Amino acid sequence: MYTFVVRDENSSVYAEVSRLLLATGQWKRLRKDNPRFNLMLGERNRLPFGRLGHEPGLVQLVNYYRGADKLCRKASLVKLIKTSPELSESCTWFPESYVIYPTTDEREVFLAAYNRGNVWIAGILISSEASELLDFIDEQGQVHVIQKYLEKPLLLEPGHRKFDIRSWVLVDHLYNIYLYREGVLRTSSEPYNSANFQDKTCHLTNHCIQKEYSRYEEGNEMFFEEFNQYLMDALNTTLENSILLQIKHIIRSCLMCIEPAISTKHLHYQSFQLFGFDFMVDEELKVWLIEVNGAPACAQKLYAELCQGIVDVAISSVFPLATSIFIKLHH
Amino acid sequence: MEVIELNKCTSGQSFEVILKPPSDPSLEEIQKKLEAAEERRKYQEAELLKHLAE
Amino acid sequence: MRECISIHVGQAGVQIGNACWELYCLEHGIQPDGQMPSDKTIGGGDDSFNTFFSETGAGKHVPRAVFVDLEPTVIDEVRTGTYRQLFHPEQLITGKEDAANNYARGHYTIGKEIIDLVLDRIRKLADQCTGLQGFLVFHSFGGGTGSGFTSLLMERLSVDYGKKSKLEFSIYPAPQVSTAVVEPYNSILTTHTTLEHSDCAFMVDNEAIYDICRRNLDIERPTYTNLNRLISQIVSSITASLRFDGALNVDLTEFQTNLVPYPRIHFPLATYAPVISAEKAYHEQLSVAEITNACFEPANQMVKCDPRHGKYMACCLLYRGDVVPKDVNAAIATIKTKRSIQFVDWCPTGFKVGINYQPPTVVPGGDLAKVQRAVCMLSNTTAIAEAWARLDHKFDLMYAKRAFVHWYVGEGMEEGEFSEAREDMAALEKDYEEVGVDS
Amino acid sequence: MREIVHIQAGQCGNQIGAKFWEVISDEHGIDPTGSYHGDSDLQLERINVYYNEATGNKYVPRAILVDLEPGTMDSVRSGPFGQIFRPDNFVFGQSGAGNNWAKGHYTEGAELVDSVLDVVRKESESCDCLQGFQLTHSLGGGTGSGMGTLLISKIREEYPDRIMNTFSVMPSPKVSDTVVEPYNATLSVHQLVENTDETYCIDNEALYDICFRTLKLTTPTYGDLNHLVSATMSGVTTCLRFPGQLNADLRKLAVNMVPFPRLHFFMPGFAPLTSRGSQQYRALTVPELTQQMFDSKNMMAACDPRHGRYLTVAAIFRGRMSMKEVDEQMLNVQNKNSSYFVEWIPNNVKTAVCDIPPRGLKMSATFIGNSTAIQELFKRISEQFTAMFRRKAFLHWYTGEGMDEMEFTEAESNMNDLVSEYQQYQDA
Ligand SMILES: CC[C@]1(O)C[C@@H]2CN(CCc3c([nH]c4cc(F)ccc34)[C@@](C(=O)OC)(c3cc4c(cc3OC)N(C)[C@H]3[C@@](O)(C(=O)OC)[C@H](OC(C)=O)[C@]5(CC)C=CCN6CC[C@]43[C@@H]65)C2)C1
Ligand SMILES: Nc1nc2c(ncn2[C@@H]2O[C@H](COP(=O)(O)OP(=O)(O)OP(=O)(O)O)[C@@H](O)[C@H]2O)c(=O)[nH]1
Ligand SMILES: Nc1nc2c(ncn2[C@@H]2O[C@H](COP(=O)(O)OP(=O)(O)O)[C@@H](O)[C@H]2O)c(=O)[nH]1
Ligand SMILES: [Ca+2]
Ligand SMILES: [Mg+2]
Repeated sequence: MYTFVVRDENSSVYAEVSRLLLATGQWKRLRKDNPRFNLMLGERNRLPFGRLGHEPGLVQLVNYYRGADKLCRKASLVKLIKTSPELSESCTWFPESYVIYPTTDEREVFLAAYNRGNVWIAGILISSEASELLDFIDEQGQVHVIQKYLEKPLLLEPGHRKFDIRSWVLVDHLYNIYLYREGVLRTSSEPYNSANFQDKTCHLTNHCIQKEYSRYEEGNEMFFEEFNQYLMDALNTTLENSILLQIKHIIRSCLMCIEPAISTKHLHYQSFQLFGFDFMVDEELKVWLIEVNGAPACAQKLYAELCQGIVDVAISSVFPLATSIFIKLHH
Repeated sequence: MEVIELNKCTSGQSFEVILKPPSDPSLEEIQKKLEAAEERRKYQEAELLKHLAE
Repeated sequence: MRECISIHVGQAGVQIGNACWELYCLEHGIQPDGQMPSDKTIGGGDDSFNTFFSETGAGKHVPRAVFVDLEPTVIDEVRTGTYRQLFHPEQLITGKEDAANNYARGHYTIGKEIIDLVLDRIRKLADQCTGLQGFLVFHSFGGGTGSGFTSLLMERLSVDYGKKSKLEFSIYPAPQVSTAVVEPYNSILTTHTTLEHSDCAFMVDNEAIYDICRRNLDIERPTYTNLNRLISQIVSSITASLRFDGALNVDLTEFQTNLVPYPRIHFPLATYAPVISAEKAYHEQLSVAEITNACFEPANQMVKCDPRHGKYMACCLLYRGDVVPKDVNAAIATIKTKRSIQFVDWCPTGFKVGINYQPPTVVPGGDLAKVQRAVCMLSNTTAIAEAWARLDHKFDLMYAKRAFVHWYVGEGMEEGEFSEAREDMAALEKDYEEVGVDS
Repeated sequence: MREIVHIQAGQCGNQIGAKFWEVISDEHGIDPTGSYHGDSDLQLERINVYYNEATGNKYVPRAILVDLEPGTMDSVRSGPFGQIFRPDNFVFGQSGAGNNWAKGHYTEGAELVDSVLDVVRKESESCDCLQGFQLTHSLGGGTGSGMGTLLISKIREEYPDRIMNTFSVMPSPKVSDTVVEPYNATLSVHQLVENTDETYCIDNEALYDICFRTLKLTTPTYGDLNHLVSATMSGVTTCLRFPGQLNADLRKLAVNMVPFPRLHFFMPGFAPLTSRGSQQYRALTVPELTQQMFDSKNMMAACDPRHGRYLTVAAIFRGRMSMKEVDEQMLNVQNKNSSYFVEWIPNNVKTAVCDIPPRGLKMSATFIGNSTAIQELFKRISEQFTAMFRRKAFLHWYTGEGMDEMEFTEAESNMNDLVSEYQQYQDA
């Protein structure tokens, strides 16, 4: 018997986790505020990390890496890459970015390299000449980031449409880095708009701003067997060679960079965590990193499989019970 | 990086190493506090002895 | 030379005190009867070890110590135990019945009936002091005396000795060895009252001591004598500088200045290594690199917490044994790239360092092996507020139902003083978060 | 010396009291003549909690024996350890109380009470540091019930700041057939709810089941019941009678067990259970000690723990055993059944280990639970009370001693409040 508490009721991912765990007869769910748990599926905000690992008789495990927010917040991710020897301008896979404050930022250093086919991006806002962009961030009041917009994206056919790629990476207590073998492209219903972009829907490929304007994919989700079969026929390659190798090298580099600050090797509690990484494949088949999501949701087709893998890789490995969907990124 | 203020005895050494620069109550009020408390208690006890005499 | 007076309050302060004074005696070559062959100033002197001992014409070196428990069981052990000649009776002060793990009963009820006799016996010690500098107060948070009398004595000492410094050695409550479920109540209560009267507090979570004893000393179920011998070493490390020739931390005001830029954030984290079982069949001795690195491992801290997720304001390395500066900086160089050691902008990233060539003194028979070099780090990190958060959470759970509150009120304390103390701790936790807000 | 003044009143009270005394006397090595003959300095260290000393180095139980009638006193004087009690400490009358609470509280016992109090005040004026009082009595009768609680009200008024502790034996129709016992228990519980700091609920329903069911004793006697009752009393007083950290005096114990002043009614428990005369063949393992002593079949109040939540808990282990394994086993209990301990009293289970095992065991465990499930005990008595009182049946045995119905309505109310009060903190 193991126990666990649930402290984020709006997590599709961990609803299924606790569902599976319960569905095993070896796990009981406790009152959220009962201290005597083994597993905290913790809140999203101000998770009480300092309260974990002080219950004798209990090995405690939580589903977030404290500190991992540095990698999953847009203002921070930029600061993490720039100000970190392991990435730095040593970096070829992250669009040019700067942090900016709505009047230690870079609104002035931003104009500098701006003197040069300049398109950038900010609830978001894209443009070609600054002013309006800087003006926008001055409208709202939360810190904002201004990365170069990727003018020549890779466009799917039929349709001439833009897409991004979401990969889910699980990191267990040992700091194994696991890449779920199934990924998704979040496509676009309407064809990419070379000239003129300040409209959206066809540029911004976010699932929400597209189940609200949409044909070729159910829900706008293209999985890998089809994107690979497409790459073979139109580009004469594989997803592996062309894209996945750069993705793995981007995941592995990011998480090893922060491993000294968030590892729980010799800590009095352990962490695992599920990350959603978002990528952009451009015209020349060069991968670019967009965002890292600290609380990913899944895709409906794949919940079953990713959520049993989490239970097996991340939870049953630490509390064992009474041929793998993942790719361990070997560092 | 920079070793400052090095001092040596025959018992050991002392020094600084910097790697980067930056960038009341009174005995009066105490008695009023305590007495008020032993007050609050002597009354509670006497409330008890009074109920016990009923 | 300026004298320092120790004040051991409650069972924990008293039993910890006893172990410190035994370690102290071993270190300065003072025998169980105050005789010290190595002092050649017979009848007195002003050597560095006279900050903690005063001198008798017949040749006695007697602690500048006062022990005070509200019942006799524990201090009786000192009156009868092996070091009974070392203290004179006037400084072992015991009472009739105790504070029943009730803060309010130690502060208000029974305290009042003893504060004056204790202040008396204390001033007797100040009078035989050429230039008294302050007080070292040893106590638990969790019992009635150690929390509630200690906070009363503090307020009196501040009134009676404004110019003076007061450091604490404070035993933080841990379920594995606690004897009362109200300890979070007594702990918030006495921290709130004492915050403004203590200049620098060294908190020791019995939880941390306990695991160090299991993990590194192979002790099945550590007792108070295991815990207290280890505490005697950490404590001896922090006070080595006042009893020996040196130029770092040479008087109590310097612990303030070196460790505490903010008066309320005066709770520096202690970290000690190496702790080796004396039962280990030969030991591969640790290097300056190895021991200095150990200092940034949570499992070596007197309080479990993660200083990666906070900022630093100060940091002291206290070495004992065979250490030369080149090694220390070589060591600091490596770890500076391996670890996450971010200070607060308004402070420089640096370490004060103290080396005492005499290796750590081992209590004969104890559980600690004799190592050729040792180190105590005193870092003022914000990660120590973890320990405040969990103690405050325990308080809230009980206090929202008023559970046990009637015991303190029954002693004349008002319900409201509970929320006052907790309100302070809420401020204190915000203070801590402001300072370490960055990433 | 933190002394305890022991008072035993009535038949039941005097019979479980005399049996408590012979058992701890053994544990401490005193023979029926009061002479120490033990083989350990541990037996004499805290001896003065329950004994006085005199010349000859003899020990005399700090105990006072009260009944409204003269038997039992005779029975006890001519019992095994009969001769150790100070003779002037036998205080008895002649009338009896006829199982009538009002006779004990108001009429018969009124006449006798001051003579009890002069021996109490005598014994108290002779104490370095009086912790308080411990009384043994039954609630179903007249003397221990009515006069027992009268004495508690007097003693509290003279010693308003000492601790009042009772071992209160509760009545059950499985063991006795007096129709008015539910009256005498509800009038007593009202008193205990107001005037004691700790009451161990020794339930004759639970003692009967343990003896009949568990121990296979098909014609149980009071001596059988009292065998379980003195193992428990020995158990729950270990921490007061030998050296230790946990719960070593009555105030220490109360601050740990009693989160709200009225919820001071405790479920004792014990393991292994054993028939008087039961040859014991193998010790229990530390894990058997533990699962068993939290078992409902081992409780001395007839209540279901899984029907409530534990507020506080004290566990006492006795015999040579491993601290590490006790601690591991106490932790597993709380971790495996953790919803049964209120989450709003963190770490509400305190554990002590004493090395000296009780008589005849190599290893035992004693449990003291303050569980909201004890409301089941008060509901059982209240239901028996209500069935009679709604027709005012048998009231004339009481109104004829001067009592008024209203006094019944008030007891019934204060005990129904005690139940609803446990229910409150069981939901929360
Ligand atoms: C520890 C102290 C005691 O010794 C414990 C008891 C009672 N006592 C005196 C001894 C005695 C017993 N029996 C007697 C019959 C006589 F003529 C004279 C004396 C006795 C008991 C015994 O040894 O029985 C073999 C004895 C007695 C009783 C009992 C079990 C029991 O032992 C297993 N029940 C559980 C009770 C009973 O009501 C029921 O089932 O419903 C719950 C009984 O009804 C039935 C069976 O039909 C019974 C039987 C007379 C009916 C009328 C009045 N009730 C009061 C007690 C109860 C009776 C031992 C105190
Ligand atoms: N490490 C260690 N902790 C101790 C020791 N003695 C007491 N403590 C701590 O103190 C807590 C109990 O309260 P105490 O400070 O001992 O109270 P007291 O000194 O007995 O005085 P009272 O208020 O009368 O109980 C325990 O939870 C322990 O954590 C000791 O010798 N070593
Ligand atoms: N366990 C136990 N219960 C007893 C004993 N003697 C009496 N009782 C209980 O006490 C009740 C009768 O109380 P009683 O002795 O008449 O009270 P008294 O008149 O004040 O002495 C019965 O219901 C019994 O259950 C005993 O030796 N052991
Ligand atoms: Ca000298
Ligand atoms: Mg004490």
